[PDB]
Amino acid sequence: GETTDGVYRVMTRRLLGSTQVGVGVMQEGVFHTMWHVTKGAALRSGEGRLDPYWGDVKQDLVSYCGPWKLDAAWDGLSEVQLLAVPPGERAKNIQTLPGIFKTKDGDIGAVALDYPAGTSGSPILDKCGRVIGLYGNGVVIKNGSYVSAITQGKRE
Amino acid sequence: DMYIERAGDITWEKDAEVTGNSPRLDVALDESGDFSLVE
Ligand SMILES: Cc1cc(CO)c2cccc(NC(=O)[C@H]3CC[C@@H](N)CC3)c2n1
Repeated sequence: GETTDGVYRVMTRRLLGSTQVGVGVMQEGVFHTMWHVTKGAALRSGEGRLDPYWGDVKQDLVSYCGPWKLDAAWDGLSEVQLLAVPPGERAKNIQTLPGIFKTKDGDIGAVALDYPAGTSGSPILDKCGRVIGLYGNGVVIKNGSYVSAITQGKRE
Repeated sequence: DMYIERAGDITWEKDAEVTGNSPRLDVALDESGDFSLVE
């Protein structure tokens, strides 16, 4: 299959036509998405098969072909870009200064951008192009608008 | 059966559409990975 670095759409044909269920990042031979996109299912890349390697429903992350490789983090200060990959639409950078998820267990970055559910797994970047996390697990606020965590895994 | 299709390089693009705010939110995380607002 295609193992070239970059951002990919996650498609299914089980439903009407071909539906985008989410997005992921290929880096160092490993494919990175959010758990709620694939629910841990195997994936196809042309004729090649991607098998799940690691996954955590509570982090809402999953990796294919190898361990989680993305270990860059928001600096707590600088603007970021969401490389949004919406269904039927070309990849599009959106620059933003993230808000904050405050939890009993510490502070998480949050990006206040609403996009369709099928955009889940689009990468959030820093100014050096490193992926600081994935878009698409968050919360609908007092207003009715969506805020996503910046969800990043651990590199062992 | 799900399949992947490439969509782009991962690059910072100078002078991209700047938007969205920076809300500070008190949230909880349950065992199913659902974020909720604590009020
Ligand atoms: C209601 C809504 C809306 C939008 C866009 O407006 C969404 C955009 C992306 C992702 C969503 N889902 C999540 O954040 C997670 C909730 C629980 C988690 N365990 C798995 C998925 C969206 N949910």
